[PDB]
Amino acid sequence: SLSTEATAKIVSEFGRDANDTGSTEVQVALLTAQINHLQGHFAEHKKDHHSRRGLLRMVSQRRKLLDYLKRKDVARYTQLIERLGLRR
Amino acid sequence: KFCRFTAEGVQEIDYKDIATLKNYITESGKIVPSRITGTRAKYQRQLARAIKRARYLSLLPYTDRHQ
Amino acid sequence: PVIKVRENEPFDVALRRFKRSCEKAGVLAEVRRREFYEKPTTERKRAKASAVKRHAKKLARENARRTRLY
Amino acid sequence: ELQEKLIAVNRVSKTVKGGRIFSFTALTVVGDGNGRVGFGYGKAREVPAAIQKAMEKARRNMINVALNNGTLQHPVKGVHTGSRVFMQPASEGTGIIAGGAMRAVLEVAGVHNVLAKAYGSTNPINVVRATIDGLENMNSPEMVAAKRGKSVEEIL
Amino acid sequence: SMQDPIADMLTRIRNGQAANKAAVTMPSSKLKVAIANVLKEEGFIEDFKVEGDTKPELELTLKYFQGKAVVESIQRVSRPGLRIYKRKDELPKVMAGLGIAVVSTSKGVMTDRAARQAGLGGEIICYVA
Amino acid sequence: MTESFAQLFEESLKEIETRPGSIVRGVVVAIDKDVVLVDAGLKSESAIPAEQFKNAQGELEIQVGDEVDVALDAVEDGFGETLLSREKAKRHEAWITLEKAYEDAETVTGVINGKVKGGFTVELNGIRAFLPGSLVDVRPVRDTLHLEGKELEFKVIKLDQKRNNVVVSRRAVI
Amino acid sequence: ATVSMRDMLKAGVHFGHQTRYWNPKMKPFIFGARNKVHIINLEKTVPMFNEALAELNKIASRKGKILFVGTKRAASEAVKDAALSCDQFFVNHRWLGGMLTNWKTVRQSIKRLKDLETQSQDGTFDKLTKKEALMRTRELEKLENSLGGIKDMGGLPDALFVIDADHEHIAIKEANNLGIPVFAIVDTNSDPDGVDFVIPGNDDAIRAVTLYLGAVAATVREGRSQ
RNA sequence: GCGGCCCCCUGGACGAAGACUGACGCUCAGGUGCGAAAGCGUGGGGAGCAAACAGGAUUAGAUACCCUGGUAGUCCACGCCGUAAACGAUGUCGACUUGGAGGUUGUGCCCUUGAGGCGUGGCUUCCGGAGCUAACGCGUUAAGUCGACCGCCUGGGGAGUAC
RNA sequence: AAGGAGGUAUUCAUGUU
Ligand SMILES: [Mg+2]
Ligand SMILES: [Mg+2]
Ligand SMILES: [Mg+2]
Ligand SMILES: [Mg+2]
Ligand SMILES: [Mg+2]
Ligand SMILES: [Mg+2]
Ligand SMILES: [Mg+2]
Ligand SMILES: [Mg+2]
Ligand SMILES: [Mg+2]
Ligand SMILES: [Mg+2]
Ligand SMILES: [Mg+2]
Ligand SMILES: [Mg+2]
Ligand SMILES: [Mg+2]
Repeated sequence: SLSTEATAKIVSEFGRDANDTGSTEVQVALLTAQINHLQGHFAEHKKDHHSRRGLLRMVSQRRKLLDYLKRKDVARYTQLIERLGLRR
Repeated sequence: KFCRFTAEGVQEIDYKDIATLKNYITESGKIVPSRITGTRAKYQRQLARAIKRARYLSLLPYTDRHQ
Repeated sequence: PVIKVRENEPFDVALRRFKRSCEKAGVLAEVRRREFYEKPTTERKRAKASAVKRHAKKLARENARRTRLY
Repeated sequence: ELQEKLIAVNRVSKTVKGGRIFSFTALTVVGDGNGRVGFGYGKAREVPAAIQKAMEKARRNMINVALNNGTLQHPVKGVHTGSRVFMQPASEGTGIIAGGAMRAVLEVAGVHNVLAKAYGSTNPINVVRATIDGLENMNSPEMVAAKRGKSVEEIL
Repeated sequence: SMQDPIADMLTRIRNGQAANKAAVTMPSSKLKVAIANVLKEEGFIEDFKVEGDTKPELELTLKYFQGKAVVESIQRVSRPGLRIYKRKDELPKVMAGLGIAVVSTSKGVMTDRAARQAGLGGEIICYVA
Repeated sequence: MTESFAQLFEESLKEIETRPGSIVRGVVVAIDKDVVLVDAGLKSESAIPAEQFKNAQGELEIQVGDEVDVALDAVEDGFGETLLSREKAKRHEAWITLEKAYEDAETVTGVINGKVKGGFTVELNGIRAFLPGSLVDVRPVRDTLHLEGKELEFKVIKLDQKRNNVVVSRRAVI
Repeated sequence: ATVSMRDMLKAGVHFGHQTRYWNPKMKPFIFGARNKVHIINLEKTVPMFNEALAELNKIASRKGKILFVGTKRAASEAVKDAALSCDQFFVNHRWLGGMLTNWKTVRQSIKRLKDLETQSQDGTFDKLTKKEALMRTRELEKLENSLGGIKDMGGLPDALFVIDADHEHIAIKEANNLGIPVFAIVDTNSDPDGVDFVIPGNDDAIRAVTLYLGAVAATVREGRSQ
């Protein structure tokens, strides 16, 4: 998964204090970081379906979170996806 | 009965501690069952791993025949 | 089973000890079980049936010591 | 005063080494035409003995039905095994509109006007059990008002 | 997922009566409180109360007369998969008036007798016999 | 003054003792040829077989109304019975007597059964001990047959109470 | 007469069965557990015992026949003594499945026993060659042992008082089938469903059964004295 | 479906106390992905086993069971295939309803007196109550009482066949 | 392979061997 230091770094970057770990932007950033991380793994190990399933769960959860954020506050949604560099 | 590991607060069995494993292997060199020894399951699995590692490092015999 | 003949022990006693060592190591059961290939499904089915009947006998005994027959 | 009725008599068999043994079973219903009804099932070697035993058994084990002027208090549903029965109160003069087993049980229990229908299996034994069960699980204004702590006028 | 809290409430009532429980408890809502008030005024439950500031819990103390449960049958009629609305003329008669249907009219929740007297229709929450 | 059963039962619970193996007194309610009804007063007047109350001559010294002492095994058995044993109390008394014999070098007579793990063994009135094989007898003729199974009045050399064994000896007297 | 918490607790009424055999139906009458043994809450025993005693008093005043049923090896002689010295009937050996429901059969057996008794006090055991006479005597002995306490009831009893409801579950079902009220001493491992007058309490100790039978017999004797 | 041991990369579950977001949830036609064994294509590898095949027997016959050999295949890499008594013959999610004996994996307290006692969560096997069921049986892991959505059934055969 | 005993099975020390 993601190391403790990386998680704390992302929380500091995206949350409005050290202790806000549940906010939607923080969750999406953590999911995006992990998803980008695993691309090397699934570029070398191409028959690891049991892990690719967890990867797809991560992608889908990020989709649901982005949809909620977009429908709840468009400004945060645009800022977040522009910072993270995600299409739609 | 009397799983001898829980009563002594054993955290991990050591493949280096041969004498203990010598108590839990039979004469032929096979692992004695937990149903015989009264060992708890978790320590039984640890014991099996440790005995296999000791066999690999030639501190215990796979069988009696080879040596 | 590597039996050493001890001093003053007769041959009958040595042979009895060797027989008991072999029976305790269970060599012949292993050989008879490895004489022919048995499918994984057959192995699993036999194991499950043995467990079921052993458990049933234990439960029957426990019930018997609860209900008198006379 | 007890009206009695035989609903069905069947010839059952029991294969033995020496051959078949045929015995006769009789289902009967008895009632006082004024709110009490029971059913009995009797088994014998012959029809007269079977009906006699069933009549005695039904004369015992009667139960009480809360009848309102020869009609039911309210629609009732009953079920026993694969037989489901629906009974509805009807205005005076319609008579008893029901199938054979329900017809017998209601006529002997004293219901004079009722709309009925059996769904599922119409096997007489289970139909009789279901309709008797439905007639028993029927509550009248007196008992419902007593149970809910109200007056009958309060319940209307 | 819990998608019919009213049906859950009726189910708890039914199961508590079948299990001879003195009282049953459930999460509270104002619709549940209205239904419990209707049941109490019609004499189907012995009492209700609400305990809690932020997460209210509705407690109903159930009623038994001759050992037997008072509520003989209670079935949700309008449900999320099929809402039922009835004009004042077509309001149902449960057990030919011996029981009561809980109807949600435009002036609050009431029995079918009260709605028919007030000349109102509405949604049919449940039947109670 | 509705004295609560809670506090009354608490008084009762401090009045008695309830643990497996505990040596507890009892009142002998009735005596029969087959069993003896005793009452320690827990859940049921238990019954104990007759031979547990018989001496070497097989005599029932116990009478009705006597207060005896038996070891409760279980307060209940699934059959609504308190289970009591007199032989357990006998073993308790015998081991306390062996303790006193160790203290006072009292010569107790018991059958030195035969060879033990570390020598010979002895058994006396429900107790068991071991004596080193070098201590077979005082005048050790080449015949060891009379060393096992016969009466010896020995003093308790030691006792490993946890092991349920003692150490007998051909002591100064023997 | 009157029993009290002190006497009940002295006799050992409060000890029920182990916790692994209890009845959830019996849960309400259970106080707590101590060393894996249930403790029966005597605060419920005392008023229930008194109400059952009052109803038995009323039936005895209304000349009701009382059937004392207790068939454990621990209460046979106690129940025989209580029903003898209370002018009522008893069963203290195996309960014959169908004593009440198959009364007709029981009554025919009663008649057979009475005929054997007439043969006994008639000089009949003389023409037979001493071995048919011995067989007849032994048959009379067995019939007396089996139906000794119920050879005068004549018809069905008006109430049953049963020790160890679970051991006598058949009698309870017969009484409920025939509409005969049942007053039952119920342990913690028994079902109080078929009982009409529950008296929670230990049903295994001779002291407790002696207490119950003495109180019930005193109440019945006083009710018939009237 | 997964079984020696070790390393590297990696998915999920559960518990303790606390903080955070604030309904973000459930189901899902079409769609996509994974999917035992056999099988197919290309390239290796091939000890044992072994369809087909060869021979020897048994039998009235023996295109089989048995014996002696034995090729594809089983193994690896990359693709295809898309089915099984793929079964708990029991769609997914949520709430409520008496108990007992265990197994495994966490965690709290009391004297841990010494492998103890008293709790509290996860998963899991058996027995059994009410209830349900045509019955067999299921029974807090329901086939009980209900709510949401999705898949199917409409006599046997012809037929899961033809087009 | 046959027969007996104990149990759901061992605590029964170590020592001895
Ligand atoms: Mg995670
Ligand atoms: Mg019948
Ligand atoms: Mg049909
Ligand atoms: Mg699809
Ligand atoms: Mg393949
Ligand atoms: Mg290939
Ligand atoms: Mg090839
Ligand atoms: Mg071949
Ligand atoms: Mg298929
Ligand atoms: Mg299928
Ligand atoms: Mg899904
Ligand atoms: Mg079951
Ligand atoms: Mg096709």
